[PDB]
Amino acid sequence: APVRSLNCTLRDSQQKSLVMSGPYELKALHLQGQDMEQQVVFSMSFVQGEESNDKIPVALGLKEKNLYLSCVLKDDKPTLQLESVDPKNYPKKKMEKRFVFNKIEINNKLEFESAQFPNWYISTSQAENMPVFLGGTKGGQDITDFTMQFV
Amino acid sequence: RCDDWGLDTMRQIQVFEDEPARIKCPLFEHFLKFNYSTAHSAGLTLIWYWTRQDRDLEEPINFRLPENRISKEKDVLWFRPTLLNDTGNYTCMLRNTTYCSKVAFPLEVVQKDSCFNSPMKLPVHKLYIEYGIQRITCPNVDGYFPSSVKPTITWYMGCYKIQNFNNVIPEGMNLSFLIALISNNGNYTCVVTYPENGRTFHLTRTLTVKVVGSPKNAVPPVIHLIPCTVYFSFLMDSRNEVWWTIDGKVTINESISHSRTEDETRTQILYVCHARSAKGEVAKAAK
Amino acid sequence: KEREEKIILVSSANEIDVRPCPLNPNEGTITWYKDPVSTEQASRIHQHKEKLWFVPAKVEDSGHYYCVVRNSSYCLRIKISAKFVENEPNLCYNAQAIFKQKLPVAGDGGLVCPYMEFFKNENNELPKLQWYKDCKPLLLDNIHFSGVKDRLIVMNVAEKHRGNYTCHASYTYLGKQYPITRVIEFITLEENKPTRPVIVSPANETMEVDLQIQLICNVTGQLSDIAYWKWNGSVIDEDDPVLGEDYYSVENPANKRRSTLITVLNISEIESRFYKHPFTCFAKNTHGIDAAYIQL
Ligand SMILES: *[C@@H]1O[C@H](CO)[C@@H](O)[C@H](O)[C@H]1NC(C)=O
Ligand SMILES: *[C@@H]1O[C@H](CO)[C@@H](O)[C@H](O)[C@H]1NC(C)=O
Ligand SMILES: *[C@@H]1O[C@H](CO)[C@@H](O)[C@H](O)[C@H]1NC(C)=O
Ligand SMILES: *[C@@H]1O[C@H](CO)[C@@H](O)[C@H](O)[C@H]1NC(C)=O
Ligand SMILES: *[C@@H]1O[C@H](CO)[C@@H](O)[C@H](O)[C@H]1NC(C)=O
Ligand SMILES: *[C@@H]1O[C@H](CO)[C@@H](O)[C@H](O)[C@H]1NC(C)=O
Ligand SMILES: *[C@@H]1O[C@H](CO)[C@@H](O)[C@H](O)[C@H]1NC(C)=O
Repeated sequence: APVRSLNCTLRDSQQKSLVMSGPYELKALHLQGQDMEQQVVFSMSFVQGEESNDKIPVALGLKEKNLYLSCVLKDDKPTLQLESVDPKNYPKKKMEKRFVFNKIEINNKLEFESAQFPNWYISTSQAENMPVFLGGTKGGQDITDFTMQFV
Repeated sequence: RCDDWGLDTMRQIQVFEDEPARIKCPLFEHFLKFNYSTAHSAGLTLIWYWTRQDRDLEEPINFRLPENRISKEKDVLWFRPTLLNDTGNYTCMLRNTTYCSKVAFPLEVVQKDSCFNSPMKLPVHKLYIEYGIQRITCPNVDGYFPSSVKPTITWYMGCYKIQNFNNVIPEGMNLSFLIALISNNGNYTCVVTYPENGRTFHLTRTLTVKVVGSPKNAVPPVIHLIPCTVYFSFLMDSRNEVWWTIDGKVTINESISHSRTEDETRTQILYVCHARSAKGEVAKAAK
Repeated sequence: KEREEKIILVSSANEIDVRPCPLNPNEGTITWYKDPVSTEQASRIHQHKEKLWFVPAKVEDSGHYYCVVRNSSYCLRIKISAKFVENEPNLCYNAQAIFKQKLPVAGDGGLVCPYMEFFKNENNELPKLQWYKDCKPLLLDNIHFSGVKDRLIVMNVAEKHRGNYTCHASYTYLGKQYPITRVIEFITLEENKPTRPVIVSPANETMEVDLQIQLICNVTGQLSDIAYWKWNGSVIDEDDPVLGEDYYSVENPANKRRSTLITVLNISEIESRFYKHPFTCFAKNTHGIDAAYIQL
C-alpha cells in the first residue's frame, strides 16, 4: 500500500453537508435526516507534498466516481474543479500540485489550503444550495472550516 | 529638586495624525495617591512642558495655536488633532513651594495607509479557541465625546469592512466572536467618527487578534545525549520552566517551540528532568 | 427542457415558505410553473422577485413545480419537488422536516436554523429567533444558551442537551404576520481535543548489521494524523528501488483518538550508505510533532 486512504464525510462549520449536484460540481446545503445518504463520501489520500511544520498534505477524491478535487487557474483566478481519472493509476503517492491540499486540523476542525495556490482554501457560502468553491479569505464572509466524520 | 518618576511607558501612546488625543497626567492616582481636585485644594499647581524629538531643550507647550488646537483642561492634555511634529515626551508636574513631583509620557504621532497600515506596534488581544461568544472592545474611546453624541463605529478586518461575516458580529463599540477558530486570526480595526463643534473627528484603533488554547484544555506539564521534552498547554499568565537536576544542578540546549494555538513545547538536552507551569510542578527520571 | 433537482426540501404546513431557483450563479429571467404560478402577491401561491412564495402553504401543495431561466439563445430548465406537512400528533414538528446537527460534548458549539436567508428585513437582518427544545421554550441566558442571528450557541455540551430543537421567527408579508418553523435534531459527539501523535517504536536505538528486511513505525494518535520515514534529511520516494513505504492504520474502538498508525520502511537490499545516517520516524499533526530513529 503506497499510500493510505480513509473514507470520510464532510461538513462545514455552519453544519451544511456536501452533496453532488449534477456532476463536476459539489454544492453545500443543510440536509434532512431522510436524505443523509445523499452526502458525498470522500477518500482522504495522505499524499506526499511539502514538509510543513504543522500541516498535513492530502488529496481529496470522491468515492468510486473517479473524480479528484482540483485547483487550477481560470481567467487568471484560482478555481476549484473535479478532474476525472484512471483508478488504476491513482491514488498516487507524489500527486501533482493541483491535487494536493494542506490539511490544518485543530481540535478536529479542518481547513484545506490548496498547495498549488498558497493562502487559498476550500470555501463554502453561508447561503444554501450553493456550490463549493475556492476562496482567498479566511475569517470573513465564506466558511473555510470543516468537520470530519468517518466511514 | 523634584521627585522625577521618569517616563511612564504604560501608555500605548503612539497615535495617528489628524486624530484627537487626550492624555491624563499620569501622576494622579498612580504616582500619587490622589486625584486632581484634591491636589488643587491642597494648594498644588499642575504645569506642562515637553522636549521635542531630536532635541534636548525643554520648551513650553504652545496653548495659543490656531483653533485652540493643543488645549489643557484640568489633569487632561488635549490635542485636537495631533500633528506629526507633536512627537516627543510630555511632562506634567505638580509643584508647591515645598513640593515637586513630575513624570512624562511619550507621544509618537504616526502616519496611516488607506488600509490602516503604519509603523504602529499593534496590541495583542488573545481569544480562547471555541469558547462561546467572546468580545473585543474598541479601545481608548472614553473621554473623547459625551453620551449626548452618538458616533459611527465601523469595524474592519484587514482592508475590509466587516459586513455579513460567518462568526463575527459587530455590535457597536463591541466586536463579537462566535466560537472562535484559527480562521479568526488577524488585524481588526475600529474607526469611530464623531462630531465636535461643527467639525467631524475620527478615532482609529487597530489590534491583532490571536486565537489560543482553551482553559478547558489547560493542564499541568506533560513530559516526554538526553532529551527532556515537555509540552505546556497554553495557560494565560503562566511561567513555563524546565530544568534537569542531578541532585542539585556538561552542556545544555533549550529550544522553545510553539504552535498555532500557542501551546508551548520546550525541549532541553544534556538523573531527573523537571517542569513547572502555573497548573503544576512535576518531574520524571531517566534510564 | 428538463434536469431534476431531485432533493425534496420538506417544510412546514400552515406556515410560510420560499423556494428559489437552484442555479449555479450563472443565471437570465426566471418564470415559475406548476405541474403558470400567479404573478400578484395576493394569490396564496405566487412569484415575487424570482422566488416561489407559499403564503401560507397548505399540504395540498406538495408536488412538483418548475423554474425556467430563458435567453432565447438558451432555455433548458429545472424541476423541483415540495412536500408540506402538518405537525405530528402531540408534537410541534414533523419527523421528515428535521435537520440533523451535531456537536461535541465538553465543548461549546452552535446549531444553525436552516433556510432562513430569505426572511430578512431591508437591512438584511432577520427576525429575532425564538429557541425551543422538544416544544418547550429555552432560557437564552447567555450561560447555557445564546441566540444571535440564526445561531443557538450552546455551552458545555453534555448528553442532556440531546433533543429535537426548534427555531422560530415571525415574518411580515403584506401587513399580516407569518410564522416560520425549522427543526433541528441535536445529537452529541465525542469530545474535541488537542492531541499530538506520539511514537511507540522505533525507540532511538542501534540494530546489528545485515547485508529484504522490514523496519516498523508504530504511532499512537488520530487517523487524521500521519507517520512517515525520512532518511539523509529527505523522504522515501516512489522511485527508490531499495526503499519502500507501506501505510497501514488500526483504529481503536475504545478511543478513536488513541489508535495505532503503522508505517513500514521496506528496505530490501542493504547498501553501505545505510550505516552512516540513522532512519528517523516522524509522527505529525497540527498540534505537534514527534521523532524517533533506529541506526543500522
Ligand atoms: C478625587 O476626585 C473626585 C472627583 O472626581 C472626588 O469625588 C474625590 O473626593 C477626590 N478624592 C478622593 C479620591 O476622595
Ligand atoms: C504646598 O503643598 C503642600 C503639599 O500639598 C501643602 O502641604 C502646603 O500647604 C502647600 N502650600 C501652599 C501655600 O499651597
Ligand atoms: C522620550 O524620552 C526618552 C528618554 O527618557 C527617549 O529615550 C525617547 O526617544 C523619547 N521619545 C519620544 C516620543 O520622543
Ligand atoms: C497585520 O496582520 C497581518 C496578517 O493579516 C500580519 O501579517 C501583520 O504582521 C499584521 N501587521 C503588523 C504590522 O503587525
Ligand atoms: C426527534 O424526534 C423523532 C421523531 O419524533 C425521534 O425519532 C427522535 O428520537 C428525536 N430525537 C431526539 C434525540 O430527541
Ligand atoms: C505497536 O504496534 C503494534 C502493531 O504494529 C501493536 O501490536 C502494538 O500494540 C503497538 N504498541 C503498543 C504498546 O500498543
Ligand atoms: C529520539 O530521537 C529524536 C531525534 O531523532 C529526538 O528528537 C527525541 O527526543 C528522541 N527521543 C527520546 C525521548 O530520547
